[PDB]
Formats: sequence, structure tokens, C-alpha cells
Amino acid sequence: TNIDFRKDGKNAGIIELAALGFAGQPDISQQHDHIIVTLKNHTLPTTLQRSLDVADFKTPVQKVTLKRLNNDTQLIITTAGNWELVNKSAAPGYFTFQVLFTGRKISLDFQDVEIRTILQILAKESGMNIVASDSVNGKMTLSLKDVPWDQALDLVMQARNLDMRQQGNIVNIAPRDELLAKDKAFLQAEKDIADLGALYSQNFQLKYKNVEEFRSILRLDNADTTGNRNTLISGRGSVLIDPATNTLIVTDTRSVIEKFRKLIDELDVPAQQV
Amino acid sequence: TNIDFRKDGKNAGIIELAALGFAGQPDISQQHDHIIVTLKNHTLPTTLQRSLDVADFKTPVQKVTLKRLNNDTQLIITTAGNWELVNKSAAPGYFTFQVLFTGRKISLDFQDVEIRTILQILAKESGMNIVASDSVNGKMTLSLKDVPWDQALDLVMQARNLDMRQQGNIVNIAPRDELLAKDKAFLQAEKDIADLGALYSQNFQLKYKNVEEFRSILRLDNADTTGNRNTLISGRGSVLIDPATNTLIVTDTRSVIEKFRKLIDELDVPAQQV
Amino acid sequence: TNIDFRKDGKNAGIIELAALGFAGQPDISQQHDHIIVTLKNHTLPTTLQRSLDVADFKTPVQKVTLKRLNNDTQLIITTAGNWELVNKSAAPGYFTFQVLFTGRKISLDFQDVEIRTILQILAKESGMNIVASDSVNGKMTLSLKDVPWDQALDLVMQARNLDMRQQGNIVNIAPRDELLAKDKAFLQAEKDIADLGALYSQNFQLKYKNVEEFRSILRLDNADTTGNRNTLISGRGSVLIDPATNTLIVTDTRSVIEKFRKLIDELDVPAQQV
Amino acid sequence: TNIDFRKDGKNAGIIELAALGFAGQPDISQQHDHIIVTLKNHTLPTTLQRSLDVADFKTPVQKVTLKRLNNDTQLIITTAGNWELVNKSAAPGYFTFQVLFTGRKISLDFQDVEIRTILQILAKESGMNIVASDSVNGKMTLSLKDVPWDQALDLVMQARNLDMRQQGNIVNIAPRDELLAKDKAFLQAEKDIADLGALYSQNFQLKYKNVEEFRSILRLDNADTTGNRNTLISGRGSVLIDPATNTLIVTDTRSVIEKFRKLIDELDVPAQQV
Amino acid sequence: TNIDFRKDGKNAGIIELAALGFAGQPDISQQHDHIIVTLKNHTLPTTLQRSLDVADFKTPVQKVTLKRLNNDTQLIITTAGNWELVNKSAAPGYFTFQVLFTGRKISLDFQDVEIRTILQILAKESGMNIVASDSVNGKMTLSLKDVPWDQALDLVMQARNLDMRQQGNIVNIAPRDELLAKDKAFLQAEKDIADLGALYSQNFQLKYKNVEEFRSILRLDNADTTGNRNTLISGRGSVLIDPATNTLIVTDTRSVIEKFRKLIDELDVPAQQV
Amino acid sequence: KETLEKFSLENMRYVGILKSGQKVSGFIEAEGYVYTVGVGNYLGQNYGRIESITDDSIVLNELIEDSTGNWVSRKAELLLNS
Repeated sequence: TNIDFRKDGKNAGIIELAALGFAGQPDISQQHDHIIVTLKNHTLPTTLQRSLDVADFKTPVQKVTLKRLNNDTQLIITTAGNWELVNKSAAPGYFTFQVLFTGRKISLDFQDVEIRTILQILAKESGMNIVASDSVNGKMTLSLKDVPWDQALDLVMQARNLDMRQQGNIVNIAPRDELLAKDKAFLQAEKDIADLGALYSQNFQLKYKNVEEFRSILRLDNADTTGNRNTLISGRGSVLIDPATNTLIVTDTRSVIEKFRKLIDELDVPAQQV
Repeated sequence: TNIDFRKDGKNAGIIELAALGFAGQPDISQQHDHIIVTLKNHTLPTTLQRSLDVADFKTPVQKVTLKRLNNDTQLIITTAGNWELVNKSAAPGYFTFQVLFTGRKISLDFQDVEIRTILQILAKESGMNIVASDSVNGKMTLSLKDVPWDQALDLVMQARNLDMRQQGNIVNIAPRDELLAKDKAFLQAEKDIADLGALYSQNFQLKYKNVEEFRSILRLDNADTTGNRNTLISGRGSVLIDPATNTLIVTDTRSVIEKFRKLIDELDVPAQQV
Repeated sequence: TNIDFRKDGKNAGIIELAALGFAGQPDISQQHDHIIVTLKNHTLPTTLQRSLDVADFKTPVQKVTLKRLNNDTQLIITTAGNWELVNKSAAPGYFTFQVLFTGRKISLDFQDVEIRTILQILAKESGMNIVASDSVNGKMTLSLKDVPWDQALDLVMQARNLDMRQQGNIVNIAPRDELLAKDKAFLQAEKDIADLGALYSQNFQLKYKNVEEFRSILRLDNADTTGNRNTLISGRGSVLIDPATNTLIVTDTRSVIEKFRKLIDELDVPAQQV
Repeated sequence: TNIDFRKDGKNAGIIELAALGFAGQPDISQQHDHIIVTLKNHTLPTTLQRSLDVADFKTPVQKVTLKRLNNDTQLIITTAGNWELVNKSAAPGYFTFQVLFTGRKISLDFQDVEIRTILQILAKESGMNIVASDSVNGKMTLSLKDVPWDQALDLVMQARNLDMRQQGNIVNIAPRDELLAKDKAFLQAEKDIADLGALYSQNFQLKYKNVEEFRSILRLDNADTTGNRNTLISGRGSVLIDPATNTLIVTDTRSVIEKFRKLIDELDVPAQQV
Repeated sequence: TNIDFRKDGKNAGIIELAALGFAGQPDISQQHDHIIVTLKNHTLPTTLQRSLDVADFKTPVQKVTLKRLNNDTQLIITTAGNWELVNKSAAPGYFTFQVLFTGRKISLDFQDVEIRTILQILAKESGMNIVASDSVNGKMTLSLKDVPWDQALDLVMQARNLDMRQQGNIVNIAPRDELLAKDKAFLQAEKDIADLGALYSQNFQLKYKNVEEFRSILRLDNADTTGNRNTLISGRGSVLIDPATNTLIVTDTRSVIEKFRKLIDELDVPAQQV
Repeated sequence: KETLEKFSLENMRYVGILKSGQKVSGFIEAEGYVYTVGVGNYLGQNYGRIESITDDSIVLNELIEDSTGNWVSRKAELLLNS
């Protein structure tokens, strides 16, 4: 005896089970939570009750789980949302289970669409002119109702999406985001500790000197990439923002933020000696 | 019973399985994730369920895994991307599985090409005149769409590629990179701790003296190789860069950086006594 | 049953396997990674699945590995680069496997040649007049393309080779190298800790006195060997170099460096009392 | 069954193996690394697979190693350099294996010769007049090519040989060496810690008094043996050398060095009170 | 079965082996290192493979070692230097193995002779008039060539022999030696720690008072035995020596040295108050 | 032609490379004898003639007696044997 999983048709979760020594048919119990399959006189060994790991397979089947019963063989096929069960017997012994910040109010329903497209759609909605960087993120799914596009935008940003900066006529949205850049970086890092790390945001007060004066230097260090002149910069999502009350906010990796802070404070100190 | 792996044809992952004591044919289940092969009355011992380690073999087969079933022999052949399964029976017992900073917008698609070539291609694109050092790195694969070559370049650099310095008409790109030089060095080091180490970048403030004055000395120490006069230098990717606001940025191994810092600070101090 | 390894012909890796109780022939599976040999009804005991240690034997066979199968005997013969497999049956039971700083641009291809020769070749190339010490190192293999000889030289030095000093017309290259001298010394040392040790380089600042004045004394201590007058000296690769900005750089073993530092600082201090 | 080793002829490594219960002949596999001998139906017990320890026996056989095979008896006879294998059967059961500072440039090839002779040979070479002490060391083997005798001499010294002092016309070379004297002493010491110890060299600065004045006293303490007047002295290789810049260098055992330092510093201090 | 050792003839190492249940004769393998004796069908128990401890027995046989073989009985009789093996069969079962400071240059060859005699011989050689104390040591064996008697004397002293003091015409040599007196004392001491202890030598500086003035008192304390007037004294090898630069050197047991130091310093202090 | 006419082809293999800018040439050796070859050169024992080179491999074409018992060309690429 043994269990197996596979996808077919259109996002369908098939569960091919191997029944050696069976004649009739088991008891199929389609539940709202999982599935149940008992096989009288089919007691399988604990060395064959292995479970599946089909997680995030984009299927109605959460995960297959095999468990040996007293004298029979019980099967647990966790599912999700609305679905339908379909048993198929290609032969006497082989069993299968086909598991198949102020704007107009809008309802935002985007199913598995690129954020970039959602960005465009909103703009088309007469919601500003939004222009992203190039490779901001990926695709996301949100469904909202009765929400102004501006509000939905903020909610959208939080989901996994980007942060927004507005030039005024045109708005640039960038991947300057805590979670994605670092999350991926964490996985990339071999060390477990590295798995814990963070891009963080910090506010730098500038007492002595004007914030704008810093811009030239900050832009330069920020560009740890080639770029003649970019306010937004590479180094994988580091950003410096200038608030009105002459403070600088930096969002990025800790290393990059550290560098920026050192320079800012450093310049500020000589301004300080008055 | 036993499992085996081998490559043939054109980047194909073949899985030769030894079935001793079998007559008919097993149940081949081609899934979108992995493969499944059950052999009734072919229960193999746990001392023969060894798995393969064909990782980074440039094949559609991620890795072969053998597992003993209750009374049969289940096989798990993890795969990736689109592929096709092909079973071959050269005899009654032997089974086989043939698994077969401002520029024009451009889309950069480079499949397994040398960075150097990508460098040239961009230049040909009227994107500056880019000249690398000699042995900067290796080959890399990136695919981008709707991105200015300058932006793509930065993204390219981050992937594994180099950093860029521009003379103005011509740009020199060098392997001055944290990851490659050190990563290889880590592997080289026998000690596990050594596996953790780093080339790092640091910014040196120069209060008292002009940055350029340092250049002669820094160039000299940097050349721990023969070189009459090179701004970029050997010692495996150490570099000194001079920012406009008279600060020096050094990127390299910690040892080399330490040396450079000591000298810079040392010269600065006597300048300091005014 | 048992496995064996031996070299013959011209750098060929032969794998003589002892098959006692076999009639027909096993299944030879030549893979791009390793080899596979199954022997039905030849199940060997775990007390005979010993592996080989033919590492750095200058052969296509990385290392032989024997493993007992369920009912057969699987063999794993790791290989490298392009090779060919050849089975030979001298008798019904005995199996065998014959596994068979500015210069002109140059491409440097040296296959297993003495560094000294490479040194000469470059000089012949009109690349300076390079004269090594006598016993600088050994032989090395590098293959480069599109690199100026001066650059290649630096790369060559790093590989395992020496550092270079130039008189001006003639250049002397010496084994003053961190890795070789110490690496060998480490192996020589019985103590494990000793295995970790280092020749290191350090820069000595000379504030008070001129660097050249030190030369007489430093040369003397450096010569812990007989030598009427040598700038380079024995004591297995200790060297003192004088930079223009009156600093001394010493490269050598820690003990020797310590001695040199003590003297330099010592002389400097009395100069210091002004 | 059992293994044995013995030397005969002219530096030949014989391996007498006891085969009780054998008729035909085993499989002799002469490899470039070691030897292989399989005996079908001769499976020997692990209580007879003892190995040999013929290390430094001046033979082509590195060391004999016996290992019990599945059903046979495998033999591993590690070897070195070029050699020849010769099997001999004195009877049906008994197996045997007969394993059979500026000078003219010179090439120094000395095979197993006393250092003293090498010393003389060099002198004969018109390389100074070198006179050793009496019992400086022993015999050593070096082979060099294209090296001036003076350079080779330094290399020779390092190998295990002595250090040299030159009177000017005649040169005296003495066993004043870190390794030999102490190494032997270490072995002599019962305590394991004692095995780690050292003769070391240290430099004593003499600020206040002239170095020569010390000579009388230092010579006296150094002679912890009878000697009317010797610059070099007993106490098993202790030496005091006077550098030009009025510093004393002492090479010897730590105990002796400590004594010498105490006296030197002691005399220096009263000179110090000016 | 069992092994035995005994001496006979003239410094011969006999190895009487008990072979119960043997008919023919074993395989005698005379090696340059040890001996080998195999007895087919004579497998002895591990409870009879006891080894011998005939160390320092003044015989060619280093030590006998018995080891049980697979089905036979192997024997290991370590030897040294040139020797000859002789097997004797007094009966069918009993086996035996009869293992049978400026002077003229001189070569000193003394084989197992009293140091005292060597002392006399040298004197006879016109090497001073050497008179020892009475019970200086024992006998020693040295063989030197091409060494002046004065030098050989120093070497002789170091071997285990005494230190020398010269009156001028006549020289007195005494057992004032670190190793012998203490070594024996160590063995004498029951405590293991006591096994580690030492007679040591120390130098006492005498700033304030003349060294000779101390002599009376030092002689007295030194004589912890009856002695009207002796510069050398009892208390088992304690000695005080007066160097020219008014320092005292004392060689002896730590306890005695401590006493002497306390007195010397004590007298010096009152001299000190000037 | 050249000395190479005294060496066989069994002893001729890829022992090194040699380029300048982007011409990329292959360096072969026969019984110790070292001789390079680039786009359109001579090699082999009989009448060898190289046409093109490549990374870790070179495309040549010699001329040896065979398939009749008389000299006859024959192309073939070699894989860098390091």
C-alpha cells in the first residue's frame, strides 16, 4: 500500500492511492474539512503511512496524510474552500481521487494580478499618474469593497506591495519594502541567524544643517550602483526621504542605514560647532 | 534493488533503476512536482533506499529519492520546470526514466552568457563604453523587461556581477564585489569559522588632509602586486574610491581595509595638529 | 568481494574489483558524474564496502566508493572532466575498469609549468627582465586570455606564486608569500594549534627617524643566515620593504616580524626625544 | 593467517605473509600507491588483521596494513617512489613480497652526507674557510640546482643544520640551533608538557653600557663547562652575538637566556644612573 | 602455551617459549627490527599472550611480546643493533631463541668506564691535573672523534657527568649536577609530585658588600655536615661559586639555595644602608 | 612542412592555449614538442590543418591515408585534456 499526489486538468488535486489486496471499494466520506477513506482488510504498515507535502501547489488539496488503522487503512486528504471529490478505478486495486489622500470610492478586486497592473488601473481610474520602478515586486491578490482608491492603495502597499512617493503630478512607487527584500535575503542566507535580520526605517534629526545639503553626499553613497543622478537608488531598495521639518528618514538594510547615519551625523557635527 | 542517475542526450536526467524479481511494469505517475513508481511484490530493504545528490547538474531532475514501501517499492524523482517522462525497458528487470544614470529603455534577456559579453552588448546599445578588467567574474543569467539599460546594469551588478566606476567616456567595471571574492575564499578556507568572513566596505572621513594627497600611498599599499600605476589594484579586488566631499570609501577584505584605514587615519592625525 | 585501485598507461585510473561467485556481467552505467556497477546475487557485506582515498593522484577517477546493495553490489566511482570507461574481464570473477604596471595584452596559458619558467617566458615577452631567487616555489597551472602580462603576473602571484620587487631594470621575485611558507610549516608542526599560524604583513610607521638608517640593523637581524649583504634575506622568506612615505612594511613570520618591530620602534623612540 | 615484515638484500622491504589453508595463488595488484593481495576462501579474522609500524626503516615500503575482507583476505602495502614487486612461494601456504653573502653559482647535491663534509666541500669550492665545532649535528640530504653556495648554505642551515658565524677569514659554524638541541631534549623529557619547550632567540638592547664590556661576564656564565676562553660556549648550544648597533642577541635555552638577560639588564641599570 | 626470557653465555638474550601441542617447527623470520614466529594449529589464548619487561637488561633483546594469531601463535621479539638468532629444540614442544679551555685534539672513546677513570686518562693526556671528589657519580659511555680534550670534557660533563672547577694547577670536579642528585632524589620520594622537583642554579647579585666576606658564613651553612674547612661542601652537592664581577652563583637543591639566598641578601642589606 | 613531420598524432594533444585580444588560438604538443595552431594552421602527424578554435576545444582537419590506402583529409574537434 502507498499514497501519491499529482496535478492535472485545471488546478486539480489528484490523489493516486495504491491498494494491493483489495477487491470491492472503500468508504468515501467527503467532509467540509478533509476526506476519509477506509479499506477493510487493507491494514497498511506504519512504514507506508507517509504523508505528502503539496503545500502552496495552487490546488484544492491542502495536503495528503496517510494513517494506518486498526485493521483497515484510513486516509486524510485535507482540503480548502469549495471543491468536489471524484473517485476513479482504473483497475481492481488502484484507487484515485480527483479533487477539483482623498479619492473617489472604488471597490478593488484584483485576482492574481501584477501590482504594476493594479498600479496602472488605479491611475486609469483618474487616480493620479502612478509610475513604478521597473522590478518592484510581483503579483498580488486583494479584494476590497467600498474603499477609496487612495485608501485601498495604502492597504495594497501593506499587503506585500510597495511604498509610494509622489512627485506631485506623477507618483513613483518602489519596492522599498521591509518584508520582501529582506525576506528573500533571509532565505538566501545560509546561516539560521541570518534568517533573522531586517531592513529597518529610522529617522535622523538634523539640528545644525539643512537637510538638502546632505542630498548630494547621500545620493552618492546610496548609489552603490551606477547612476548619474537618482533620488531613489539601488543597493536593493535603499531610500532617503526628506521631511519638511528638516529630518531625514531612511528606509533600507541595516548596513546601508548605518552608513547613512554615520555620514549625516558626521556632517551635522561640524555644522554644530557654531 | 537499487537506483541510479545519469545524464545523456542534451541535458537530460536519466534514472536507471535496478528491478530484480519483477515481471510486469510498475505504476508510472508523472506529477507536476515529482514522479512516482510503485512495484508490487518488489518491496526493497531500507539498506537500498539510498537517495541521489545530483544537485546543480543542469538537468530537469532536481534529485532522485528512493523509499521502501509496505510491500512495494516507491520512487520519488523530484523535478523542476516543464519536462517530459520517458520509460524504457531494455530487459525484464531493468527500468529507466529519461527525464527531458539615465538611459533608453531596453529589455535585457541574457541566457547563460558571460557578464563581459553583456557588458559589451550594453555598450553597443550606445550605453557608454564599458570596459571590464580582465577576469571579473563569470557568466550570469538575467531576464528583464521594460528597464533602462542603466537600471538593468545596476540590477545586473547586484546579481553576482561587478560594481562599476566611470572615467567619464569609458567605464571600468571590476570584480570588486563582496560576495564572489569572499565566497570563494570562504570555501577555500579549511576552518569552518573562516567560512564566515567578509569583504566589507567602509567610509573613512578625512577631516584634516585632502583625499588626493593620500592617493600615492594608498595606491602603493593597495598594490600588493606588481603594478606601475593603477587606480584599481590587485590583492584580489581591493578598491579605494574618492568621494567629492573628501571622504574615502574602501571596499575589500577586512585585512586590507584595516591596513588602509590605519594609514589614512595616521596621515590625517598629523594634518590634525594645526 | 572487494575493490581496488591502481594507475597504469598514461595517467589512467584503473579500478580492479574482486567478484567471487559471479558468472555473467554486471550493469555498467557510465554517468557524467560517477559510475554505477550492479551485481545481481552478489550482495557484499558491509565489512567489504570500504572506499578508496586516491585523492590528488592525477587521475580522472576522483575516488572509488563501495556500497552494499539490497541483494546486489553497487559501485560508485566518482570522476572528473571528460573521460572514458573501459571494462576488462581477465577471468570469470575478476572485473576491471580502466578510467582514462602596464603592458601588452597577452593570453597566458601555462600547463603544469614551473613558475620560474613562466617568469622567464614573460621576460622574453619583453616584459621586463625578471629574475627570481633560487628556490621560490614550484610549478603552477594557469590559463588566462586577453590579459596584459603585467596584470596576469599579479594574478599569477596570488595563485600560489611569489610577490615581486623591482630594481627597475631587473626585477627580483621571491617566495615571500604568506601561504606557501607557512602552510608547509603548519603541516610540519605536530601540534594542531600550530597548524593554525601565520606569516603576516604589517606596516611600521617611522615618525622620528629616516627609514634608510634602519636598513643596516634590519638587514643584519633579518639575516639569520650567512649573507654578506642582501636586501632580501633568509630566515625562510622574511622581507622588509621601504615605502616612499617613510614607512616600513615587513612580510614574514610573526616571530620575525615581532623582532623587527621591536627594533624599529626602539630606534624610533630615541629619535623621538627631540 | 598473519602478516610480517623484514629487510634484506640492499634496503629492500620484504613482506612475509602466512597463508594457512590456501592452494593456488592470490591476486597481486601492483599500484603506484600501494599493493593489493586478495585470497579467495582465505577470509582472515579481525584478530589477525594487525598492521605493521616499519616507519623510517629506510625502505620502499611505507607500512604494511592487513584488513579482513568479506570472504577473502585483502592486503595493503603502502609504498613510496619508484619500486618493484617480487612474489616468492617457498611453499604451498607461505607467501612473500620483496619490495625493492655573494658567491659563484653551484648546484648542491648531497645525498645522505654529513653536514661537516658538506661544510668542507663548500670551503674547497673556494667558498670561504668553514670550520665547524666538533659535534655540530649529523648528516643531511639536500639537492639544489642553480644556487650560489652562499645561498645554498643558508638553505642548508635551515634544513636542520647549523647557524654560521664568520671570523672573517675562517668561519665557525655551530649547532646553535633551535630545533635539534631542543627537539632531542623534548623527547628526553618524560613530561608531555616538557615535550613542548623551546630554545629561543632574543635581542637585548643595551642603552647605557657598551656591549663589549659585558663580554667577560657573559662568557663566564655561558661557560657552564670548563673552558679557559671561548666566545662560543657549552651548556649545549648557548650563544651570544654582538651586533654593531650595540645590542646583544642571545640564542639558547630559555633558562640560559633568562640568566643572561638578568645579568645584562642588571649591569645596564647601574650604567643607567648617570 | 607461554613465553619466557632469560640471560646466559655472555650478555645473550634467550627466549624460552612453551609450545604444548606442536610437532614440526614454526616459521622463524629474523628481521632487522624484531623477530617473527608462527605456529600453525598453535593458536594461543589472549590470557597467555603476556609480554616481557626485560628493559635495560644489557641484552640484544629489547623486549619480548606475545600475541595470539587467528589460528596460529605469532611472536614478536624486538631487538637492537647487530645480533644473531639461534633456535634450539631440546624436545618436541619446547622452543628456544638465543639472541646473541684550549687543548690538543683527541678522540675520546670510553666504553662503559668510570668517569673517574676518564678523568684520570685525560689528565694523563697532559690535560691538566684533574682530581675528583670521592663519589662523584658512576660510569659512562661516550665516543667522540676529532675533539679537543677540553671540549670533550665539557661534552662529557653534560652527558651525566660532573661540573668542573679549577684551582689552576689542579682541577676539582664534583657531582654538583642537576640531574643525578635530584633524579635519584625524585625516585626516592614517594610522592608523585616530589618526582618533579629540582636542584637549580641561581645567580645572586651583591651590590653593597664584597663577595668574599660572605664566604665564611656561606661555607658554614653549606656544611650541613662535618667539615673543618671546605669550599665545596656536603649536603649532597651544594656549591657556591664566586664570579669576578662580585656575584655569587649557587648550584644546589632549592631548599639549600633558598637558605643561601636569604643570608646573602640579608647581609647585603645592611651593607646597603650607607 | 616542419619538424612536426617527425612526430605522430597519438602524441599530439591539447596542452595549452594562446590568444591575443579575441583571435583565440590553440596550443598543442607532440612528444614534448610544443607547437601552436590558429584559424587555418598546420598540425597532426601526416597533413594536419586546423580551421577554428573554441573554449576547451579546437576544430581541426588533417590528412591521413585511409578509406583507400592513400592520403585523405579528416576533420575533427579535440576536447581540452587538462
